[PDB]
Amino acid sequence: SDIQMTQSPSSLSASVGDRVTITCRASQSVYYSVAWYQQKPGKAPKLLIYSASYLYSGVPSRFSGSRSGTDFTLTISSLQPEDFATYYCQQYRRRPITFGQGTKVEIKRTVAAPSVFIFPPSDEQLKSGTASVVCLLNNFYPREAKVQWKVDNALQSGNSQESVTEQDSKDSTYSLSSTLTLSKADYEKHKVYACEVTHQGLSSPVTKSFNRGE
Amino acid sequence: SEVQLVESGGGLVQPGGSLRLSCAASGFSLSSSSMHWVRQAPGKGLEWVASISPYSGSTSYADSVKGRFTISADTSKNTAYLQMNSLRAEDTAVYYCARTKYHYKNYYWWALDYWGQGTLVTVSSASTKGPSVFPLAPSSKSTSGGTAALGCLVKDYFPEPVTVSWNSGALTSGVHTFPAVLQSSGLYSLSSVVTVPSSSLGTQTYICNVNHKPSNTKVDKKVEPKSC
RNA sequence: GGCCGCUCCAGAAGAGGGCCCCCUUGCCCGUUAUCGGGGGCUAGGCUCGAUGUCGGCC
Ligand SMILES: *[C@@H](C)[C@@H](O)CCCOCCOC(=O)CCCC
Repeated sequence: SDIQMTQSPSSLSASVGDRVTITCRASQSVYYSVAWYQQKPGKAPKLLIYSASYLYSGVPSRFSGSRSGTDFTLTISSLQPEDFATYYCQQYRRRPITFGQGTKVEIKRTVAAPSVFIFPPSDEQLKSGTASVVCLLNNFYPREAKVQWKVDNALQSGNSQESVTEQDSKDSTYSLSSTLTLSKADYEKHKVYACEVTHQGLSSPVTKSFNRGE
Repeated sequence: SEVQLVESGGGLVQPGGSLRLSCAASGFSLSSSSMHWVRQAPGKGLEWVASISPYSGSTSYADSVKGRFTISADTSKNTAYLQMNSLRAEDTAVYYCARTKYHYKNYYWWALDYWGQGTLVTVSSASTKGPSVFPLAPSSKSTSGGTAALGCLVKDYFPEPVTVSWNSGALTSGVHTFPAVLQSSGLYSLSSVVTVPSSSLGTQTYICNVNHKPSNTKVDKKVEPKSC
């Protein structure tokens, strides 16, 4: 019977200088056997805190940890630019050791609506037998957005995939692709291909669409 | 700065296959440590795999690798190993080797205090295949505030990675190359896009340069607007 | 009614075992290894013990 570690929120946005708190709940008591790790993209985790609140050697003192029952918190007292990263908690009260799923600390900026573009499949692709329809959401903030595909006004489900960039290194926005993949046969069964986008930066949902052929 | 862990042995294997990972340690003795393997599937969290105490030979394993994976250590080489048999697609991950320092004054092992750089393990039955590259063309319809969007759809390659540049690296501003998605076919796909001034479309040439080292492919695709 | 027992029956019977919580390991302890103390539960299901509503002897 393992002990689960549940981290919330999955991500949060903050600015340099903010006080940041990250929380993790053990499914049952782990006494005081919790560690916190920092991981940057493409890099190995580093130990920050062990035994709930003890700083590991060399870790800056703006990092601290505390416990309230099964709730464990990592606090960064004044967030520095090198602190944008993902943070993981882990218990070692009982084997097997288990990790929380992580909290990504991201850069806060002003709201930015996406610019939306839709791309029909190329004739090259159609000749090969497939039809990818691409909808682009460019340079928006915050990350949350809802992308809906409609084919002849019928809402699509299960036949699309999304991909989202990491925060731009220059302007801190996100960009996102949603790709609707039909067979050539299915794509020719319909006329209107529409991508509908909801985002905080938009007063009402934006729809880009095209008519097959035209 | 003296503690180092150097993983090797990762690679691409078919389901059912085997790999041996190595973790070469310096700056400390393996017999004064607990050595671990922890893996991280693409875009996911950390999953403990196996631990070993080279001093005692004691080992432990995640339930889902028991019988398949064997962790071992050669103290004469200060190296730990993970022998991985009966590999499957869900084992695809970066595998990190990590250390817990032994403290004779303590009474149990504590946290994972140092982690190596990681080695990538990919388990797939897919065959190596270069991408098909299709244009994402701008049309006169879709000009938003003096800005056009165009791109390249880089579809059905294996494995990772592909690199994409634009105009042989002369075009970098406004470029977004999205993370690849693993399609249900077992092949990868991604798009790279760029926004440019719409007035430029007649007098500028936009080419995406797609490189896929595993297939030794370099493909240049001119992306131009469709008219009428 | 006595004595000797637990082979059988009874649950009237309490330890083992198992789960949870507190104390930053906190008398002493601690397998290259997570303890100890305290608290909250679990009973007739296994082991051991005890008992008689049981068995044997007189
Ligand atoms: C043994 C000392 C302990 O069980 C007695 C305490 C009374 O609580 C209920 C009985 O405990 C059990 O359930 C034991 C089950 C073992 C198979």
